Amino acid sequence: RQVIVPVCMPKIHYSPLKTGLCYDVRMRYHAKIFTSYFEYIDPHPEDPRRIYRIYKILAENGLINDPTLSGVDDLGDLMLKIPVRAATSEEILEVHTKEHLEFIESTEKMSREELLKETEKGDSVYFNNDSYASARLPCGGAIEACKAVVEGRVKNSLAVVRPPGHHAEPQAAGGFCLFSNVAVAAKNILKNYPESVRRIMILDWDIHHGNGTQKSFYQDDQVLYVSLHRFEMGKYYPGTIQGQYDQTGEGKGEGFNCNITWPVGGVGDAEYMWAFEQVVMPMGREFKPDLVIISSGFDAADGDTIGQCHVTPSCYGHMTHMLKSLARGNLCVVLEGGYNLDAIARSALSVAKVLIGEPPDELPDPLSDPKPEVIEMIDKVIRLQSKYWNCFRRRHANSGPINDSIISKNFPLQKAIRQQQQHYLSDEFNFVTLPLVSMDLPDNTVLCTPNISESNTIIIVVHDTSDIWAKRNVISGTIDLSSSVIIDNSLDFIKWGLDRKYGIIDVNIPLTLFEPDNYSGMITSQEVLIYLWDNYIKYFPSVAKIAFIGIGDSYSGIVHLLGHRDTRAVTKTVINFLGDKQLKPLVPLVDETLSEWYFKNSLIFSNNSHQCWKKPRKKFGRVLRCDTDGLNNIIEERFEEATDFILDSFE
Amino acid sequence: KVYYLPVTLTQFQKDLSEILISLHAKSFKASIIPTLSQRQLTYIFDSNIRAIANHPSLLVDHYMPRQLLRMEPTESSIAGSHKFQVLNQLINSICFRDRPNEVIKCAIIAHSIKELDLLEGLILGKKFRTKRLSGTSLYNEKHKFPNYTGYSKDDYDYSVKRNLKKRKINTDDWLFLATTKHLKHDQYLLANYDIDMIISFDPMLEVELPALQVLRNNANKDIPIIKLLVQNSPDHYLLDSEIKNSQEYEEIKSSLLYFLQARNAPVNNCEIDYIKLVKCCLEGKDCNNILPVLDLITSGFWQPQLTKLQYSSTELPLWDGPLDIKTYQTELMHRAVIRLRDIQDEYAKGTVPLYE
Amino acid sequence: VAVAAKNILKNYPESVRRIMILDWDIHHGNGTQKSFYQDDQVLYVSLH
Amino acid sequence: ENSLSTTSKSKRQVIVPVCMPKIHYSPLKTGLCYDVRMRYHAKIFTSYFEYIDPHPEDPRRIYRIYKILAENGLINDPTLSGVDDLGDLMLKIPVR
Amino acid sequence: SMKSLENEVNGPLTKFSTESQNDFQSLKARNKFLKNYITL
Ligand SMILES: [Zn+2]
Ligand SMILES: [Zn+2]
Repeated sequence: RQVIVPVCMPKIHYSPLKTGLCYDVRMRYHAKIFTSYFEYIDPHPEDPRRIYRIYKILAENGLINDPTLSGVDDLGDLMLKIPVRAATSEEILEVHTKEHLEFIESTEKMSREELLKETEKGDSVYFNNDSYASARLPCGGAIEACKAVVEGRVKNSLAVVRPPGHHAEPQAAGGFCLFSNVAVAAKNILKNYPESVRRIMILDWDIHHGNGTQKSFYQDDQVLYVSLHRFEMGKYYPGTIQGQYDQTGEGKGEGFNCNITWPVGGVGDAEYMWAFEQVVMPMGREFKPDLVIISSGFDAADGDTIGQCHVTPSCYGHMTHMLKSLARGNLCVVLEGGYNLDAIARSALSVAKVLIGEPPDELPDPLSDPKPEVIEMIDKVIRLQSKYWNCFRRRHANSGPINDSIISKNFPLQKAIRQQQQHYLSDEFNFVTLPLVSMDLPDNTVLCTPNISESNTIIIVVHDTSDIWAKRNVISGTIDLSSSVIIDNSLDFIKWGLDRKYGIIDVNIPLTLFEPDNYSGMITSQEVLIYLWDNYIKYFPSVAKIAFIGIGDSYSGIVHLLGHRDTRAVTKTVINFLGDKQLKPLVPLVDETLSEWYFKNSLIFSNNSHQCWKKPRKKFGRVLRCDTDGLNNIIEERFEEATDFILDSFE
Repeated sequence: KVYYLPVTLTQFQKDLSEILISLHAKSFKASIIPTLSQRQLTYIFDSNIRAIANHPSLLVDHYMPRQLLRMEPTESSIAGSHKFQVLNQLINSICFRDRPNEVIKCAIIAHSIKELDLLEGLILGKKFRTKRLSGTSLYNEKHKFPNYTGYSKDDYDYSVKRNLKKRKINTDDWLFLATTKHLKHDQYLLANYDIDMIISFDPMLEVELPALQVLRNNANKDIPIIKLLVQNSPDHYLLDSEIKNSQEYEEIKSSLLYFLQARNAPVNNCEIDYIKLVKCCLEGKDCNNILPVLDLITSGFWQPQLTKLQYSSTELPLWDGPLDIKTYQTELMHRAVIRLRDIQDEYAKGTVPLYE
Repeated sequence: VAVAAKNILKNYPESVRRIMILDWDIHHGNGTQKSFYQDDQVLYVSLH
Repeated sequence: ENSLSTTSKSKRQVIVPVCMPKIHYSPLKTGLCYDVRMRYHAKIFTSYFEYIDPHPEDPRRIYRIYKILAENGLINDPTLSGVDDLGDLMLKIPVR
Repeated sequence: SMKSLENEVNGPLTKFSTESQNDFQSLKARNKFLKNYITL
């Protein structure tokens, strides 16, 4: 009976409101002028058709209550209409100069052919007679949506808006933009609300560089400018040094600019997930913005012919969710790019559903294992930003030139490994160190199975010194040496062959220290190969079915032994685990049918990210492209196919 | 080897059963002591009691629309019959039994096409290879019963051997569905699939059949049969008459009379194990898990009575006059309507006790 | 939770097959772990 | 204001008919399991009157959690009773 | 009792019409239900 708590209204602020929407049929008349028949077979870089295609896709899912796709005010229950009005010249002059406003003013009163020269002249832009009012509406719509969000009229806004604004520079336009839409709205809100809107965090995922938006706030600390794109400086538009990742601000805006450059195209979901997991969230929480502005561009979607990427619309919702978690709930979305209307339609659909409140779905591929170039690219970005921000120091061992004379005093470590190696080999497998007299080499250069002069099948396994995995400490800089292992790679084969009663021969060739490519190793390899073949192999009475095994380099020795001798009668298979190295072309001198026997009896495994395939000759001899990287990975992977090819080649 | 599992009905099965006793008890009394005829009356009475015993949502004179069959939870199906719960129980008993290596096959024999549609509607998402041996299957799956160019001018193509170690095999226990109608019209449909045990969902399969004796003789052991045994029913008198040691119409009348006289069965048996019993059936042994009830001993039962609810006040007219199929359906219809009004409005006021 | 989880996995073999159990309870989830320590369809995590 | 001014005085045709929204989350409410009868399990105080320091695993816990919810309008049950007419955001589930 | 009765009378029902989606009650929550089937 006792009324303990009288009933009260629920006390929440996010989602009793609706999602802001800005849409006009008045921004579809800024169009190009017909020049040549080639325009009929090109993707039409910035076309007015982008608006109504997406707007059609919306009403098909019941989120918008409009059965005939026309501008109304009763937008349903999940979204709220935000009216647009032509922005006065003052808001535009907040970023731009006075001559660019008069440029667009004069543009309004041009004839046809002068507009044609204007389209032809611009840095990838096009003008039109209806390009003044249709350029004033974007900036105004952006300011209205951002006011609606900041003053809490809507929980969040989304604005389908054209022409773009992320390439327009304060001086003049260039890059299919007329007025810089992001910068105008950001400066007008920081001027209109410098008590609530005090720190803004702008993010760019459009695949070009937001050069104008960069310059607008390159000396601003209230505006954290973040841009991700492909750089490819020589060719890829804009091709400016402002797109390079070292543009980290200047003056008071130092550390408050960030360019993220993709070394190559073709990225997917895992890259974006990995990156957004690592970098944007610490500097975002440390920067603590009062508003996060989003400069959306769907010119890199799956099904786009200009971006050539494979990003799915689920990752878009994930990143939308992350940015919604970043800020206090205030969020604004302006659209900049896009070329393939169906990809931009499905992506905008996913983003709008997440903006109404739906959770992001699970990604179609959680396992792609991102390309190596982007990794060290982000490492260099982390170096700069660790120098600038604190959330990257002490956690990545950054904390914000060895010698050249102590090189005479160095620890050898080839012979130590090979000696330890020799030790644990002889103590379990009783390998015979075979002596190469009249050649100055380490005693443990080669080790063979005992009674080698009677075994028919002799497997000759050549390889360099082994690989080392070491643990680097993360607390401070350098690597921990006592916590390292030797990655013995050629061990599975030695055991395998001893399980099948074969002549097994170990061959180590050390590495030329402080040397890019082990050329002297290749020379010494040809010497050991030729010498061993002449002085020892031809004097063993019982011998048949020789198979070679090459790891990484040293295959020049085998190539030289094949080209400069005739030894294919007793050997029946060559196999090299190239990995990543350059190709050893066979130079046949005895005869040419040896080269075809070579190409035929061969299996070579080279990496996915190798120099090729981005088609080899038969002088390389039936190479194959792996799916994984690393010598250890591909050897443990294809250890069975290799023994299969060997056993299939023999009886 | 034949075996029997004593099964009873549920609440609403007894409600609709008493609805049937109201609509037919005067007429069946007249039978013992072109609208329709007393032959058709007694046959419809018999068949409808058997149908109410097998998921009473089949009592409608309409096929299930075949999209709703696979658009429903398993509970809503087994809420109808008590037989379905015991059935699904033994299903989960055998698929979650301890399994050396056995890919054991069973055949389930339904009575008509409606029941078998419900059967494929129940075990579709389960861990079996289910094959309906009669036409118009409900989502027929294709489970089949048991019995590198990278270069040019060269030719190795070891992809074949490579592919042998990548692609996998299914292991679901086989389960076959059909009706005894087709098993009488045709034969040897079970002779091919050598099964270890037969669960006859209908308890009147008349076991010594040519298609079944060919399998019995083919087998080295004795093939165990399971007849789902209703405690008292228009089949259970004849089953009583069999397990020990025209004319079809009189047998139907006599067993329906034994059921109506025996619908007030005070004793029921329980404590049926399932994993032990399915093991008993698997190794083909007669273990005592089956219960030896075998019968119940025989005016006073022509009066129907529904379940008396709190503040309910529902009664039946008992239709003491002629009957025609249209009048039958409208009578049964509005009787189920007032039964539903009674169950809804009855329940809709009991909240406030618990509230206070 | 052991009773509950075993009911979900045994009684729903058509829509749910892998679950994750989290224990941010600062005492370690002793009894819960042993019931699914040999079990692979369930990934148990305990913060403690 | 503008002269772009797309004028079309005609009854235009329905293109997308109204459809009920295809969302799987929140036309529903949130499940809630509260039962007063899990508050039996109490210690039998045997040493002395330890009533300053009773058992930490306590029946009293459930009530305070349930209480704080109705202080924010989430539960419109005034006496803090687990009854049906809780509210609109959540939905009580019976406990057997 | 009430839900068993109501569920029975609600669907494909008896021969007369005297009395006779969102939210997905008819086991149509699309999280690994149709794709759980074999579908050859
Ligand atoms: Zn651009
Ligand atoms: Zn604890």
